[PDB]
Amino acid sequence: DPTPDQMEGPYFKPDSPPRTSLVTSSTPGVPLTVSGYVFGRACKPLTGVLLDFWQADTGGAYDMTGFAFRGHQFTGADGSFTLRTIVPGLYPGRTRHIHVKAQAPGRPVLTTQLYFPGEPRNTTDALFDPALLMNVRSAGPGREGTFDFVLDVAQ
Ligand SMILES: [Fe+3]
Repeated sequence: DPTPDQMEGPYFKPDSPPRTSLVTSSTPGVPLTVSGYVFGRACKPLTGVLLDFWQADTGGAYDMTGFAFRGHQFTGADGSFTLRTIVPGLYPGRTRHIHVKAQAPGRPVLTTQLYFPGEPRNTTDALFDPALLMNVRSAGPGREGTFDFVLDVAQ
C-alpha cells in the first residue's frame, strides 16, 4: 500500500509467453505456488492487470537463451493471480527473490521483487525490503506463497 518498486536487474527478457505455470512435476526444485490479488487505491480488486514474472531456477540460474522460468498473466474479474513455480535458488550477492513487473491497463509499469520470510540473506542483501515479503507456509513437500499488490490506480 502501495507496493514499492525495485530494480529490473540484468536478467529480464521482454516478450515472455503467457502462462501461470512455469513448472511441471518433472521440474527439479521445491514446489511453490504464489497467489494473491492486485488492489488499487481504494482497496478494490483490479481487473486486467499484467503480471510478468521471472526468476532463477532451483540452482540459481536465469535462462538467457530461452524463456524457462519466465511467464506473464492478467488478473481476472476478481483481481486475483496465481503462479505455479519452484523456490528459486540462491546466486552470488543476492537473497532469494522472484522478479515481477505489474502494469494496470493504460498505466506505467511497476518493476519490483518478492522476498521470502526467514532467509538469512535478508540480513546481508541491501536490496531487501520487508514490505516486499511474501507470507510463505508449508504445503506438503512444497510451499505456498501469499502476496497482495497495491498499485497507484485511482478508484
Ligand atoms: Fe535476480
